[PDB]
Amino acid sequence: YSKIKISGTIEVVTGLHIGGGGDSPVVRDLQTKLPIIPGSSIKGKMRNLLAKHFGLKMKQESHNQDDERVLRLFGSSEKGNIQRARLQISDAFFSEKTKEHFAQNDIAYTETKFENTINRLTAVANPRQIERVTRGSEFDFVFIYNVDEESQVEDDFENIEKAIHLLENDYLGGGGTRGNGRIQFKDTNIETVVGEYDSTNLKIK
Amino acid sequence: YSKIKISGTIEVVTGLHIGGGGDSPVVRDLQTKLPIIPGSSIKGKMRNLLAKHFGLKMKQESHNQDDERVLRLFGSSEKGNIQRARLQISDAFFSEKTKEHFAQNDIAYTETKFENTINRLTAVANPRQIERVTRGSEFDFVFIYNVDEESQVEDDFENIEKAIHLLENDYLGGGGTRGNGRIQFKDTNIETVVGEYDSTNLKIK
Amino acid sequence: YSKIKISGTIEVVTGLHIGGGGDSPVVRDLQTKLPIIPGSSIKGKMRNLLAKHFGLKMKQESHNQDDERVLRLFGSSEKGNIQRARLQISDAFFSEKTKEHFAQNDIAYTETKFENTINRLTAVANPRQIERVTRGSEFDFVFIYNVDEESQVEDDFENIEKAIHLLENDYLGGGGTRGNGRIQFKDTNIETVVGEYDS
Amino acid sequence: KEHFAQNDIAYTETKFENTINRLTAVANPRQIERVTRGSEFDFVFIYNVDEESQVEDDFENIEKAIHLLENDYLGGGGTRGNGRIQFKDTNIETVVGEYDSTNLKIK
Amino acid sequence: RLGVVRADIDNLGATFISGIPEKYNSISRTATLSRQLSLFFKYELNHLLENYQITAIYSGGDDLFLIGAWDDIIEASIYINDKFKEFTLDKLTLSAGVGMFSGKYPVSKMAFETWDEFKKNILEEKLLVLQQGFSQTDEHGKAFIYKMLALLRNNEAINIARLAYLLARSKMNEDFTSKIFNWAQNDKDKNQLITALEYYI
Amino acid sequence: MTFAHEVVKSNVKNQVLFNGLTTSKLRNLMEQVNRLYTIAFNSNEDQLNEEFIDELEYLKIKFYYEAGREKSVDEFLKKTLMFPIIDRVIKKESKKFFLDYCKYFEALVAYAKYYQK
Amino acid sequence: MTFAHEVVKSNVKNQVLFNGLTTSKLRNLMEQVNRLYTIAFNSNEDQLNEEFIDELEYLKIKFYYEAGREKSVDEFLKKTLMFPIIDRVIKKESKKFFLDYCKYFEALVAYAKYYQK
RNA sequence: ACGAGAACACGUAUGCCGAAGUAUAUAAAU
Repeated sequence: YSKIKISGTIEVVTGLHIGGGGDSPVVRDLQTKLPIIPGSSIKGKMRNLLAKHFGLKMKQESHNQDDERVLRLFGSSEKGNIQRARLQISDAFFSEKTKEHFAQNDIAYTETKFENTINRLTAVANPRQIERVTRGSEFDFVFIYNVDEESQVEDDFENIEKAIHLLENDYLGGGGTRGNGRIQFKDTNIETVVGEYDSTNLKIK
Repeated sequence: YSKIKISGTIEVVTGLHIGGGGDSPVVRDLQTKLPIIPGSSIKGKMRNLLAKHFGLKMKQESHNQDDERVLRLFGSSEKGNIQRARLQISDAFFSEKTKEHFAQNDIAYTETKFENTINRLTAVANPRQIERVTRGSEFDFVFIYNVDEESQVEDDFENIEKAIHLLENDYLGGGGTRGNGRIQFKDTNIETVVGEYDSTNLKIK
Repeated sequence: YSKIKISGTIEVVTGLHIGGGGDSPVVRDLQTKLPIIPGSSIKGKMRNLLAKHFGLKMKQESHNQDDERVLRLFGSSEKGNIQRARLQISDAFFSEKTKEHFAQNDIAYTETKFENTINRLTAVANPRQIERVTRGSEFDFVFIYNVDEESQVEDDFENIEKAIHLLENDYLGGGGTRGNGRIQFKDTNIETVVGEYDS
Repeated sequence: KEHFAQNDIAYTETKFENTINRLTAVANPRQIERVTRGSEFDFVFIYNVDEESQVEDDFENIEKAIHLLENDYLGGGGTRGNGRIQFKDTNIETVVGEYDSTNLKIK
Repeated sequence: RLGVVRADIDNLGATFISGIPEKYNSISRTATLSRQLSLFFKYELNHLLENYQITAIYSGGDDLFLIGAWDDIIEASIYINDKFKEFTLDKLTLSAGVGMFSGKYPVSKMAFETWDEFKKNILEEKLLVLQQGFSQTDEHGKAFIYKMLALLRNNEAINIARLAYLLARSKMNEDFTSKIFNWAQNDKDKNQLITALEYYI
Repeated sequence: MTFAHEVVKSNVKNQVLFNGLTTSKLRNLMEQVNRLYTIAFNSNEDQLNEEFIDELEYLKIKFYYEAGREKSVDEFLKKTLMFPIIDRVIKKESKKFFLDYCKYFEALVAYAKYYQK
Repeated sequence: MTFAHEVVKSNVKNQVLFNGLTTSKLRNLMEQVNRLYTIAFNSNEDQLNEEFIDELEYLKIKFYYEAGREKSVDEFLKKTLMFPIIDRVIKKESKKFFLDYCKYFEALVAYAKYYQK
C-alpha cells in the first residue's frame, strides 16, 4: 500500500473568479482573509474535461456515469459497480512567496473589474462589478494519489496529466469565456510519501 | 475533444480607451500596472458585431437571444438549451517588445487628450480630459477554440474570419465615434494545443 | 450587414491651430511626436456646421436635441430614443509623401506666429505667441460609414458630400475668425469593405 | 477559542458548492459546513499495554496508522478537498503501572 | 422528517376528584363528567383527524401521543388545541410538545424525547408575511435564509448592521425588508421571526 | 462614538442622503481599508510595523483627496469625525483599535448602502 | 513625515493658495512623475538604471522650467523643498526612496486640491 | 465478571451558463 504525493503551484495568468461566497466576491480563507481554490473546483473541472475527452453517451451524461478509466480515477460508488476514489485533490493556499512579493511591492491581492452590458432595442447600459484574483499570484496545491492497483500507475498519471493540460488551456471559476481564470502550473514535483514505491519515472508537465 | 489555439497581435491604430477603472482611468493591470484590454470587451464587441451581421429581430432584440450559429459559437444555454461556449477569448497583455521600444525611445504608453464639450445657446466649451492608450502600441492575444463537433469547425471559422475582419474596420473600446479604438490583427498563428486535429488549411485573415 | 470605407486626404490651406495640449502647443502623436487632427475635431466642426445649415431652434439649442437628419447621421440618444452613430470619423496623420517632401525641402513642421496686442488710447505692445501647423501639408484620414438600412445610404452620403464642401469653406480648429482653419479635401476614394453593397 | 474570540473569527465556515447536470448544464446549489482552517483539537489516546513484549511493535503500528492519516482525510468529501489534518505536540506519558515511556515516539 | 406531538391535560387530577366543589360531587355526576371526557377523547379524536396525514398511536385517559408529518402534526395540534378549548369551554387546558425526528429512528427513543401566543403571533402574523415575500422574490434559497439565520443567531450589534446590509442586497419590497429589520431589533420579535423562518424550511 | 454610526439615519433628507452621497464614489475607500485589514490580519502582534503606519498615512491622504474630489463624501468624512479617529488610530498604533475602526467604517458603509435612491 | 499638510495650511493666505497656485498648473509635472512611477514599478531591483537617473534629471529639468515659467509654481517648489528632495533622490538612486517621494508629492497635490476656490 | 462487545454520517457531484465601461457633446470665443 502506497500513497504518492504531488506538489506544485498554480499561477494565475488572467484573473480568477472562484466566487462561491455569492458584491459578487471570491471565496476566501477565514483564517488569513486570502483567496483559495477549493479542491472541489479543481477536481470537478478535471473530471468534467477528462470525461468529455472520452466518449460519453446521452444516458451516461444524465446518470453521471462516465468512462471506466476516468471513473476509476475519480470514483462514483453510486450504484452497483462501485469504485472507491483514487486521487484526492486538496485545496490551494495563497503561497507565502507571493504574499511577501505583493507586500513588498504594495500590490492588491484582488481587483474589482468593472464590466458593462448593452441590452438590445434599448442599447442601455447596466453596469456590474466583479472581483478577480490578481494575476501572477501563486497558489500551493497538493494532490495525493493512491495505488489501489500497482499495474496501473503511469496510465493514471498520464490521464491526470491530460486533465492538467486541459485546465491550463481552458479556465477555472467564472468568466472563463469572458476572459477570467486561465491558469498554468509551475514547479510540479512527485515523491512517494507512504509505501515502498518509486516515483522517479513519473512525470507531469 | 480537441482545442485549437489562436495567437495574434493587436496593433492600436488610433487611441484606445477602455476606461473600466473609472479623473476616470482606463483599465490598467495590477501586477505590472500596465494597461490591458480585458477580454470581456473583446468578446462583447465581436459578438455584437457578428450578431448584427446575421438577422436580428426586434423580438430578437428583446432579451439577447440571437442567431443560432452565433449561439453555437459563443453559447447562451438560456432557453434550457445545452450550449457551452466553444470559443473563449482571453485578455490581452502589453507585450514586451512594445515596452522595450518605447523605453528606448522614451515615450509614454498613455496620453491624456482634452476635449471641449460646446453647449448650444451657452457658447461655453467645457474641458473634459480623456485618457487613451498611445498609438502604435501592441498587445498579444490568445483565443481558444473547442471542437464540440468535427464537421462544423470550418463553418465556425468562416464566422470567426468575418468577425475578425469586422473588428479591423470598427472601433473597440469607448466612444469610438470620436475616433478612438481602431485596431488591427497581425501575426496570426493557429495551433492545436491538445488533440489530433489538423489546422493547416485553416486560416484567419 | 455592410460597412463602407472612405479614404481621403486633407490639405491644410490656412495656418492651423487645434492646440488641445494647451507656449500654447498643438496636439501631437506621441509615437511620432508629430501633428495630428484629432478626429473629434472633425466630428465637432461637422455636426455644428450641419446643425447650422439645417434648422437650429433656440429651444432645440437649449435642449441639445438636434435635427433628425443630423441626429440620425451621427447618433445621439440624448432624448431617450436609442440611436447608434451611423458614421465614425477617425483621426488622421501625416502622409508619407508630405513628410518626405518636408525633409527634402527642409520645411519646418511648425510655425510660431506672434500676435501683437495693441490697445486703443495706449497702444501698448504685448506680443503673444501661438503655434500653427505648416500650411499646405496633407493628412490621410478615414471615414467609416456603417449601413443600417440599404435605402438610407444614398440620403446620408448626399448630406456627407455637402458637409465636406461646408467644412472646406469654413475654419476648423480654434481662431477660425483670425485666419486659422481653412482646409481642402483631395483624392476622395470610396470603396465598401464589408458586405455585398454596390457603390 | 481565545485566538478566535480576540481576532473575531467565526468558528465554522459555510462553503457554497454547485453541481452541473450533463445534457442539461443546469446549476444545483449545495451547502457544506466545514470547521475553520487552523483550529486545534486536543486529543487523548490510551494504550493499555497488556503484553510487555509487544508494546514496541504495537506502537510502530500505531505510528504507521498516524502517519497514513497525516496524508489523508477524515469525514466527508475528502476526495473533494477537505479534511487534511496535522499532528503536533505529541507527548507520551505513563499513567498506570511502572512502565517506562521515554523511548516511545509518535509524530 | 416526522413530527410527534404529545399532550396531557394539566388540570385533570383536580377535575377527576375535586371537580365541582361541595354541591355536584355526586357519583353519577363525576361519572358523567368522565363519560363526556371519554367520549370526546375517543370520538372527536377520530372525527377531527380526518384532514391530517396522521395515524393515531395512543389516545385516552389524559394522554395524547400522536405522530405524523411535521407540518401536518403542527397544524393538527393547533387544530386540536382550538377544538379542545371549544369543547372544554376554556375550562380544561392541555400542555403539548412537538419534536421533529429523523425517519427510521427507533420510536421507543423518540417518545421519551417529547399557545395563542404561538398561533396568533408566530404562525398567523410572521409566517404568512415571510411566506408571501419569499413567494414574491425567488432564488432566495436556503443559502439566503441561512445567512439570515447566521446573522440572527449571533446576537451582536455589528451583526445587526450586517443583517441590514444583507437585506439591502436582496430585492424584496422595502416594507418586507423593513419589517424583518424592525422584528430583528426587538429580542422577542427576533426570537419569533427566527422561529417562523425555521418553520419556513 | 456609535452616535456617529447611527447618525447616518439622522442624515436622511429630502430625497438625498448626505447631500446625495452614493457608494460609487466611496468604493475606493472600502477597498483601501479592506487591503490594510488583510495586512493587519497577517500581523500577529499588537505593535504595528512602521510601514503599516505609513500605510495609515497614505490612507488618510486618500481620505483627504476623496473629500476634496466630492462634496457629499467630504460632508460624510467631516460629519462622522473620520479624520480625528484616523489620527487617533495612528497615535495608538495598536492592531485591536484598528480592527475596531474597520468595523466602525463597515457599519457606516453598510448603513449608507441601505439607503440609496 | 507629511510635512506637506503643514506647508499647504500655512500657505492658506488672504483665499489664495501659494499666491494662487492651482492643480491644473501642476499637470504635466504629475504626469511626468506618474510615467516615471509606472516605469519605476516595472523594475525589480532597487538599483536604478542610468536611463532612470537621466529621467530623474529630466523630471528636475521640468520642475526648474515650470518654476521659471510660473511664479506661483516657483514659490510652491521653493518652499516645499521639492528641489532639495529631488537632488537627494538623485544622490540616493534607491527605488524605495523614490516610491516615498512619489507618495509625498502625491500628498502635496491632494492637500492642495483639498483647498481650492 | 460494565444492556456489553465489533461499526469512518460515508460514496457522487462546484458557483456555473450569457452578458461591450457603453450612448452624443469643437481645446473654444482678441
